[PDB]
Amino acid sequence: AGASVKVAVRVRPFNSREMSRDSKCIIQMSGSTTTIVNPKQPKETPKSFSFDYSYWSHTSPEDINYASQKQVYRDIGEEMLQHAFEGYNVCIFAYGQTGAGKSYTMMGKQEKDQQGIIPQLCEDLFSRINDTTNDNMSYSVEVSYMEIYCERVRDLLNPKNKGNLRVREHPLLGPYVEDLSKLAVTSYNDIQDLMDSGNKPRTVAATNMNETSSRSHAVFNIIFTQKRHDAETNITTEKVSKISLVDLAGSERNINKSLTTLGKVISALAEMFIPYRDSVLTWLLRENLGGNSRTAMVAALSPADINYDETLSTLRYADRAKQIRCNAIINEDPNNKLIRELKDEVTRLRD
Ligand SMILES: Nc1ncnc2c1ncn2[C@@H]1O[C@H](COP(=O)(O)OP(=O)(O)O)[C@@H](O)[C@H]1O
Ligand SMILES: [Mg+2]
Repeated sequence: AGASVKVAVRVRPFNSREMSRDSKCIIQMSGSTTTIVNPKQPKETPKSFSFDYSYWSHTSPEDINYASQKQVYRDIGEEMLQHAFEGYNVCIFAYGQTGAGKSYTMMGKQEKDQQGIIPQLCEDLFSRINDTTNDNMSYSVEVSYMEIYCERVRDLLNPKNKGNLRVREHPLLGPYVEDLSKLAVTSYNDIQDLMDSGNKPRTVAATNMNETSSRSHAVFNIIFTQKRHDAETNITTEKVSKISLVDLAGSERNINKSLTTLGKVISALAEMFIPYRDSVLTWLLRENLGGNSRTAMVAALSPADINYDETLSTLRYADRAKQIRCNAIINEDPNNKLIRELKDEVTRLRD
């Protein structure tokens, strides 16, 4: 019995498509509880689901029960960031139907407080670092941003590179992306400009009217290194935590082989031969799924009757995701133990 995957769901206002079809609301929330009415058989018992958070954002932020970008960051964003500081690897991944709110949640709009989890976590990470007053604490921050489209990886921080970059198994340390930019960053503004250009490099699709393809997964990785200098011994100990921030492809379903595999993975872990390597995504995230990571899912939900089956499917995946156990441990520099002895050895040797 370790820790389980945190699972939040979030329902947005009607979008243009839903208003055009005079869509009604079939989603209701109450504390941590989400209820969905079948608008096709309005005579069926509604189905209810209980999560770590049921966020009601169906209205406007002028309203009091509207779950804001700040609230959702502060509930799971901060929690995972604090765990990164404790020396744990963390993952949040946005799951749901095209249009349901995944990229609003993870990225936001950046116009006014519309900033999503990723930009907030980068403001908070850098904000905490520069508030440090222990001089024996110094810090390193390395970012990777990639797209998986149709099982082929691209580098969003290095667009000129057209590499279909190869997903390799390290024979000892597990999977990595060969020759993927790892860029040292020392300012929030600096990391802003990179996930800015990163986003602009995403595969665009005439099908989404030349908006970002709904079939592309966006993985934003920070390698966070904490350096503690000891004067007495002049050893520096390092904490290394990897933060994985994920904006999945559209859940509705060769080139979806990534997303269908995620399902089968989530489902295997829930009832507990795991097909981590049947797809690039489940492979690269083998560890964040049932391994050495603290992981949260934020499922986006359409409020609209027209999306009932997709929106029901998201809820049943969310609810299965709630039964996954993570075996996360603290990044432990063996040198802390070393420092404990050799310092004590010197002081008792001054009786
Ligand atoms: N909680 C929310 N508050 C306001 N607008 C939202 C919310 N969630 C989604 N939207 C809007 O819904 C639309 C869908 O974009 P998005 O949901 O990010 O796509 P996807 O779900 O495919 O990632 C956008 O216009 C976005 O601004
Ligand atoms: Mg999106």
